[PDB]
Amino acid sequence: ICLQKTSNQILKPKLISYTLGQSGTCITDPLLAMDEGYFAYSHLERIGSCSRGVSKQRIIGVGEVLDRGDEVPSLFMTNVWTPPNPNTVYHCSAVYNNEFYYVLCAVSTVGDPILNSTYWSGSLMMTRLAVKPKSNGGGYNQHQLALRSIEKGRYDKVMPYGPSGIKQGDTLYFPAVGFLVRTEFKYNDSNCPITKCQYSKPENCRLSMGIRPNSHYILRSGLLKYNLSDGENPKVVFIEISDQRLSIGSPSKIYDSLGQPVFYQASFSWDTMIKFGDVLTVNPLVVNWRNNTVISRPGQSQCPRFNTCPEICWEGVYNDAFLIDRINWISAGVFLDSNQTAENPVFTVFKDNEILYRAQLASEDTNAQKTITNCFLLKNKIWCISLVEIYDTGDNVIRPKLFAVKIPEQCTH
Amino acid sequence: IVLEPIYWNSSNSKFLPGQGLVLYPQIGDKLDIICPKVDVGQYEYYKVYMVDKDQADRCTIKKENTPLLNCAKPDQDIKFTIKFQEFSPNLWGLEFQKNKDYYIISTSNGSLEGLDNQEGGVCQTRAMKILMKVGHH
Ligand SMILES: *[C@@H]1O[C@H](CO)[C@@H](O)[C@H](O)[C@H]1NC(C)=O
Ligand SMILES: *[C@@H]1O[C@H](CO)[C@@H](O)[C@H](O)[C@H]1NC(C)=O
Ligand SMILES: *[C@@H]1O[C@H](CO)[C@@H](O)[C@H](O)[C@H]1NC(C)=O
Ligand SMILES: *[C@@H]1O[C@H](CO)[C@@H](O)[C@H](O)[C@H]1NC(C)=O
Repeated sequence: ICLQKTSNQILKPKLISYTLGQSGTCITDPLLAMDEGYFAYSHLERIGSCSRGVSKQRIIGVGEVLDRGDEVPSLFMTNVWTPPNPNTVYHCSAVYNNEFYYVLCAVSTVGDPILNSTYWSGSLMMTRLAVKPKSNGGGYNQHQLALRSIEKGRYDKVMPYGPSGIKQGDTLYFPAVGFLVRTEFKYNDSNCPITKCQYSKPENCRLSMGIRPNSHYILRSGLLKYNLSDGENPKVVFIEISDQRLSIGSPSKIYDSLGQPVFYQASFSWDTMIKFGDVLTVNPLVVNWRNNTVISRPGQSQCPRFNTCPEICWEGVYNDAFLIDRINWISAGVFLDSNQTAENPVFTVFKDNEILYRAQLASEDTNAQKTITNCFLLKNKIWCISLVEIYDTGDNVIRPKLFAVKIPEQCTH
Repeated sequence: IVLEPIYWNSSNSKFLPGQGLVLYPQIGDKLDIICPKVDVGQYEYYKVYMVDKDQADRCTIKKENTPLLNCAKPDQDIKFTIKFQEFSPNLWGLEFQKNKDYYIISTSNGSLEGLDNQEGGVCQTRAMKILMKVGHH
């Protein structure tokens, strides 16, 4: 791949057909996962606004990533499941293993568990979907579980929290979050990094570990482990993230790249520079976070793009990054080139201290929000597919777009 | 369109004594609300919130509310930028749609000691409130 910084237009993003409307709807809460030539996908279709429209339909689907015909990858759905009640499924997360995708979701009758954590039951469901369904294949094609046994230690409740995870042999690990009663949280305020921040107070880090400073719970990212060798009803076991560069529990992702897992955590508080790195150990979870000084995301007033000082805030966007060269530590993702607005998605290839090259996906005033990037080989070439929540002013239907971007081998225009 | 920035300070004549500051932003427009750093008079401290109509009418904020501006840094302009659209970095599900009215107030009194006051303040005494009649006119 091109390893040089360049302003040449070497990236050539292609809009690919979506996996799968009616006017005045929003396709929201997206998930895309990819592993071994397959993908998993989810969304919520709402009638009305993206945040508060009536929930019409939840989709959970899987399929294949295939050359569409001109050596450009695209997604071909093979197997779709629709939950009976679109109102009660939240925070799905997907892991592939042995010709099935496993999709772990929260079941809630009290709304989004994040926003009504004290009342949430803690109920979880696991859906298994064959990537290649069979004629009259019944339980092979689609199979449901409620997860009865959940080991969560000190945490009051635990939940999947991010689009996708990994398998190691026949053990699945989903990105997840633990809800810990705030009065039980152990934090040394002397560790809050405020030495370069004249207005920051030692308390800021601890107070910002929950969605409000006096929240009942703090949120701690981590993994939910599910060992398929246990049998037909494995337990699920929470595994907390280490406290190095701790930030509020937020949507995260663990993925395999070039022989090792990598973890990404969204920056939903004051630490607004990209949080990702190689996984040193899965259990206990330790992440060798990059000292990346160039990738950030839009926030609001208190914790806008490029903020590094501890503040009490809960805000941001999930815009993940996918390692494409480990030896040289080069990664790709779609970032929003704005300080405080959800606008202007740009596909970006970067190192810790340098953006190498980039491509604007739309216009400067195009609206965009969550982005989920996965990279892989198609006929010997490195490709990335990015799901981008996106729309332009005046559009009567809001729904994500999929962009395929081949990583250039040469740096020449 | 980028709308004229709104300076959140008690000298601003655009906060009309009866009705506050009324504007008609269109979907796709952008607006900055800025608490200016101290330079003529001393720094004015404010927490500024997006609230519902009743809260605006009554000049009250609730414990559940989170500020959109925390103006407590005398040597730093503090800016909040809004785009009138469905997406944002806001995590509470707050967004903007046509033919709806939105309210921004402060019940702070301008002094450091009154920063966290929950009733009255400049919302009441100076009509430091913004009414955004989105997609109207
Ligand atoms: C999963 O279960 C099998 C069978 O008991 C066991 O050998 C293996 O160590 C487990 N894997 C884990 C815990 O990663
Ligand atoms: C980032 O810097 C810290 C030392 O300040 C170091 O512990 C850590 O390993 C660095 N991360 C990487 C990926 O080099
Ligand atoms: C965005 O924020 C940065 C960092 O605080 C600032 O330097 C820049 O002027 C801001 N405005 C933009 C990108 O328009
Ligand atoms: C805000 O208003 C006061 C008068 O009400 C004025 O003295 C002060 O200078 C203004 N602040 C700035 C920095 O514009």
